[PDB]
Amino acid sequence: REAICIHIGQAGCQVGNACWELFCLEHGIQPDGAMPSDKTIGVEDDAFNTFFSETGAGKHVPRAVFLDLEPTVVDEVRTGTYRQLFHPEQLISGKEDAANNYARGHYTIGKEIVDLCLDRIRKLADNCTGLQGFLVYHAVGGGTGSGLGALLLERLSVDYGKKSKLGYTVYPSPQVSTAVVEPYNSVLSTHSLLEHTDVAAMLDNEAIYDLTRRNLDIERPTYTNLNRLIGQVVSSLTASLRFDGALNVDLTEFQTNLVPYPRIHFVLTSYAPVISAEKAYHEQLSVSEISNAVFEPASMMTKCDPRHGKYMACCLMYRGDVVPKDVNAAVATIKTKRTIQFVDWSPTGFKCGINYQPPTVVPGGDLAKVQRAVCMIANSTAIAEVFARIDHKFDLMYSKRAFVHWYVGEGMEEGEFSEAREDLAALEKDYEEVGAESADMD
Amino acid sequence: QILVGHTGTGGMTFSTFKNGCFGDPKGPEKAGAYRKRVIPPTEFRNYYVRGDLPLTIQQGASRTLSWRLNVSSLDYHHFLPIFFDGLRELEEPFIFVALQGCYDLLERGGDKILPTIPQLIVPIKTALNTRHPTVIINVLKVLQKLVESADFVGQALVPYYRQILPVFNLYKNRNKNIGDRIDYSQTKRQNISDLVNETLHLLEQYGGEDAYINIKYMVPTYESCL
Amino acid sequence: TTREKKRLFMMQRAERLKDPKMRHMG
Amino acid sequence: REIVCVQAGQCGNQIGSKFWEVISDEHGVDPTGTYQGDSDLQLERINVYFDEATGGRYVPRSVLIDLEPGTMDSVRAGPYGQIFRPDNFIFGQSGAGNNWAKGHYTEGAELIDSVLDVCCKEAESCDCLQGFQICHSLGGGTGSGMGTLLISKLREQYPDRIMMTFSIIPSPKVSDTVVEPYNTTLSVHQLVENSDESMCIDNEALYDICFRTLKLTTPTFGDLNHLVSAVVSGVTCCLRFPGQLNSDLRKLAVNLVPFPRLHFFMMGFAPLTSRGSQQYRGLSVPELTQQMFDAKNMMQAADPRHGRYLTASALFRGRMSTKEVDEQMLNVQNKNSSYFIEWIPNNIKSSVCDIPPKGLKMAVTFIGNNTCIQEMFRRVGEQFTLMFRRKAFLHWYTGEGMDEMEFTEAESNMNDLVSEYQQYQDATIE
Amino acid sequence: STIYNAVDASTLNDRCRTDLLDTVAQLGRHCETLPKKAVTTADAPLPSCTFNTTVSRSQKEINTYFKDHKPKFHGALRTQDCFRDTRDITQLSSKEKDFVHRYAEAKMKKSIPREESDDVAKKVATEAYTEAFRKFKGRDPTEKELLEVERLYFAYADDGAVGVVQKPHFHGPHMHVSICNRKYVTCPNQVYRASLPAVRNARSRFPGPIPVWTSTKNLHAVASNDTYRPGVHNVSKF
Ligand SMILES: Nc1nc2c(ncn2[C@@H]2O[C@H](COP(=O)(O)OP(=O)(O)OP(=O)(O)O)[C@@H](O)[C@H]2O)c(=O)[nH]1
Ligand SMILES: Nc1nc2c(ncn2[C@@H]2O[C@H](COP(=O)(O)OP(=O)(O)O)[C@@H](O)[C@H]2O)c(=O)[nH]1
Ligand SMILES: [Mg+2]
Repeated sequence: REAICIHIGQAGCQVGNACWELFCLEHGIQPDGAMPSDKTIGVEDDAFNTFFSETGAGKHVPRAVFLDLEPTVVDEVRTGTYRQLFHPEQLISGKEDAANNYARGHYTIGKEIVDLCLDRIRKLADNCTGLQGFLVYHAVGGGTGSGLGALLLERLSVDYGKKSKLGYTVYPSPQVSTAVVEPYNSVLSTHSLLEHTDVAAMLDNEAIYDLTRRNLDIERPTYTNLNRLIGQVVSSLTASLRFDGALNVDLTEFQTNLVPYPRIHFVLTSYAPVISAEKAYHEQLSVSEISNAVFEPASMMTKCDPRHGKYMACCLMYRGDVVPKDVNAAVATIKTKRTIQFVDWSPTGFKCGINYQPPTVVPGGDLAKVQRAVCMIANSTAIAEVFARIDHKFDLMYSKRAFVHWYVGEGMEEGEFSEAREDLAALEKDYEEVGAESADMD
Repeated sequence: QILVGHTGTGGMTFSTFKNGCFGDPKGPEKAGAYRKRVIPPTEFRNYYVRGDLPLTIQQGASRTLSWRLNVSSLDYHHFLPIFFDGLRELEEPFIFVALQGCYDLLERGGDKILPTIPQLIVPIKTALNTRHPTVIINVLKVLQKLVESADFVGQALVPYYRQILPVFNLYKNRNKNIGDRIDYSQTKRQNISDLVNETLHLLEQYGGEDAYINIKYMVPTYESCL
Repeated sequence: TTREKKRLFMMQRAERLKDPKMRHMG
Repeated sequence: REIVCVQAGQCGNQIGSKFWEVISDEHGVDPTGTYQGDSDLQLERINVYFDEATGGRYVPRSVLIDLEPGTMDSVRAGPYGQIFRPDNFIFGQSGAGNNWAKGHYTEGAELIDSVLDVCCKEAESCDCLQGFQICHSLGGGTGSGMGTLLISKLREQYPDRIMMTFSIIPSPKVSDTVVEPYNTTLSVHQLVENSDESMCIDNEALYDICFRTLKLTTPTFGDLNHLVSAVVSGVTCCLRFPGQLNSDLRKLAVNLVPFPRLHFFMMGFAPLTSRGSQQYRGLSVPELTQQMFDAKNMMQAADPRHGRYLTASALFRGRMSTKEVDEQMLNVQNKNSSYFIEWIPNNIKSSVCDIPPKGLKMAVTFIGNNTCIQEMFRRVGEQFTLMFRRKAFLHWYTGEGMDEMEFTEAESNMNDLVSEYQQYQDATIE
Repeated sequence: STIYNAVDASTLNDRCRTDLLDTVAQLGRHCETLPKKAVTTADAPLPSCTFNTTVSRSQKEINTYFKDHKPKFHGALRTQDCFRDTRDITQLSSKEKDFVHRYAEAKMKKSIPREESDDVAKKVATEAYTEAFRKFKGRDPTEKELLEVERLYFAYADDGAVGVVQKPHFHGPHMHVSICNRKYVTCPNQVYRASLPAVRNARSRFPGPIPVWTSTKNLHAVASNDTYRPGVHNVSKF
């Protein structure tokens, strides 16, 4: 009934600020940790337990750790408005960054900080009675996010064992870029994410920028908008554990329905009613229209086109005032479409969930207030195109050993580049082979 | 087990197929009181191997003991308890020396047996608790010899019946029922129950006026000898 | 009490969804 | 003659809640448990579904089981939830995960002993025990695994009683879960060996009943569960009220099952009509019989017109003449003679009970044994064969511990059941 | 619990136990004899990443009988005919063949001789028609008037006479109404063999106003009105 969030590096901490702002405002916890009596009527009770624990005096504190190597984003949390909400031990900071080197984070610096992190996670896990997974937020483009995220997932996988680990990962966008060494870090990251994650959700900053320009009416967006959209998606997926509904979905049934083979666990994510308040009065938002929206590639939060592949499984989460007959009519209409294709070995392609709590509205937000929403996570062979674009940039740089001396100086064998590139090549070939219809007798 | 097809009772229900307790049907575990138990190590072994006992084994034609000095002059306080401690040995030569020394000391001890009675209760008690038939037979025979050793010895053992008599009740009524057939176990005196009965009778006869009440208190199925 | 709040929420939901137009596009 | 009911999983618990509302209404039991009825005819058979606790109150002989407590908190929050005995709710701490092997082998064996202890305590309290009644879905996880586990244990412990099940199975058109074919195939394999009589319901058939016949504007799962509660409470009516021609569950089984494997039946209930239309047509025995055999009023997607009836049973409730019942059932047998198996001279049993369900002067419930049920199993087996040939999701089941041979055995047993129905479905002129 | 354990632990006598077990065995054998569907098997050339695993996933894992009785009744009514046996329903009728010949003659603008057949039914019908024509009119019928044999349906009476069925009945079940209503599967007015017509599934459409039907290729896929109509081709015998 509980979930623990681990935030690593800059993107993960900044997305964490938006997530905890939303979870506080949705449950009704004030920034000082209290719950006034008049802010609770309207929603049921004990619902906070998934994300908060209360002290004997009734103060609430959240189940999260914030991890960074430079002392800057956490000092902003320490000096901001929510200083008193978090326990000070949860905000852990080192002295210096991994300088865009995966090797520096993994071998030299993260090895010093990792044992404090594991002790804090242990202190959280001891104060639980039905933990059912870890949610991890990080970027693979930077040094500490890649290196410490991989090292921590390996250690977590040894210590806790069967507990589930779900990752939200930001990969380097195909043409917008922020640093030169992004391909090397993303390639070295993918081996750990392949071995040590149960479901991996894909994000691209270029997709959320396109979504905020086309659907919302923002001419000059910034990272807070993207982080608020990600927070809405995670709140939608975890709502099934926290509020009453017609058809609930526990995270293990999600994992059981979405993953056909143990390595084929990379999924695309999309969200339907991303719309501005001025647009909201020109359009109705019925179940079938938002269900039609989640399948258009303009709705995706990853830069991939699902029309170049075949779907294996879809999981549709509906929240708010919806009735099952409308969900069934929508799914039957989607199944009828000719531009949507499923592999012939997956006849029953859909899983449905229905929850009564509508999405919360944040005072400074840009989304409109709406009575219903749908969120989709789907497994498709189209994801192979994202890796192919990362591999072309890696091949271009690696043909001349453009920067390898930095990685080799910090402790890495030159062989690991070739090993990682061959492992990602095998993952691409697996997604090509799994999507081939049927088999021949010869 | 894998459920195989074409074997279930589906659609076949018949009245002829018919097929408040705080404990399991098997009952409580058998916490046996007649089971043998480990014999604690004794100090007789140490005193024999060190060489503090003033005696030797003379081989000759048969095993006997010879004493380097007359036994009327030894300190019975130091020596009489440690020989009683050796009564629970099993393997040779300790058992032979222990029994022979006990018999020799009790035979010609004199009037000095009486002060040492309170100090012999612990070895007697700890030898009988072992639930081993051989040591029980030896202890019973030594007790019979001890009661008749000198004067006033029997009267001193009356307050100590609470430490000796508990084992007596175990083998009081475990004699054999062979009917017409004769018994060959009498020749070597290997019957525990006969020894128990005759020792109880000896304890009553030499005990005085308050012996019967104490023995009846500790052995419920007893009858007065006199 | 939890039961009272759950019953109240369910009753208000039933009151809202009684109108088909509001169920569709409220 | 006492019945014990078992409700498993969310669907089972919800249908059970609606059933106990209908039964409490018919016997005039207040939600506090106090008797407030208005005729002695209600008291003389109250023992059949309720046990009497001291000082007037009655408590219902039912066991509530589920792997996650969400539904139990929902049923305790329901309008009649207070009547249930607190000690009768058994629940675990983690869900079935929609996995048959999880529901049957790992978390099942941990709780099953406490459920068997409660069921034995309830059974040995009855002065004379009638069959058990079980409601569960076959497509779910805890419903399928723990329901079939409990059915096997109760059939071992009470082999001389009746075992009756009502079961909902996934539509090929309106499904909520991807791994439905495996759970359905393993559950049907368990039921065909374990069950004495099994009724099957498609949610699609109940939606077609609601939309075409009842013209409901915004149907909900409560309406679906009311149709199911209506038929289940109707089958037992002759056990607990007087009538001109009494009937019993064992008498139904003896007349309906020609051979022990052919024990899967279709259900229907006749007086269904929308509030706007009801003013235009009065109820009558010809009208109930005509709706009763109309496939629009049957609760499965398979259509009787593609098979033939081996046997059928009709239970009538109400004050009516026996001549009209006999002559109507003869007329239906004569008019549709091609749909009745010819080597049985008369296929229909009738029964008449004096006391109708509340709010209707008369009603009839229909139970039918028809070979068209083979089409449902064939469709599930087809979807299984598409998924099994490619090892689509087997690692979950194998990780729990299942042998693939279990899957091949279950497939073979269902295929033989389909073959047995298929030989009797078609005519043979020779 | 298996059937053998229950039988051995029951209170029945030995003979009843043997009879019950033999009945179960015979039913099992007859089930084995039946036509069936082959049990599915996994494919051979299946790709990789199906036998592979992952570290987290590896950590999660724990590692004869039915005799035939056909009683016959003396003087039972005749329910078969030679003319009925010769005809079939899937092929063109004689009137359709006559129209095809007339259509060809009109198209080619000249008379075309008809093919000659050695069927005994045609010869019998022509003899009966010639006799009737000679009784009605003194002349014998010409070749043109003998074309009427193709347009009519012929049958035998109970005494062996040859006649014509004026108003044929449906070859499926139908109604004859009198002082009482009755259904006849077969009646002497029928021309073709008795058969049970196929019917469309009642639950073909979606439970709603949306236009979704079941597919014609398999039992689970769906279809709509895009470029074809799926509702008209859902008819099947079983
Ligand atoms: N969506 C989103 N992306 C971000 C955010 N912050 C950084 N990124 C992206 O993530 C990549 C940079 O990764 P960082 O998180 O800065 O790397 P790091 O974890 O700080 O690693 P070090 O630089 O060694 O400390 C770039 O592609 C940025 O565009 C954020 O708040 N939201
Ligand atoms: N008729 C009916 N069907 C239900 C109900 N609840 C769930 N279902 C259906 O049952 C299937 C889900 O099975 P479920 O009961 O969740 O399995 P469980 O998790 O083992 O209890 C889906 O097809 C649901 O639509 C209910 O109250 N009534
Ligand atoms: Mg940084």
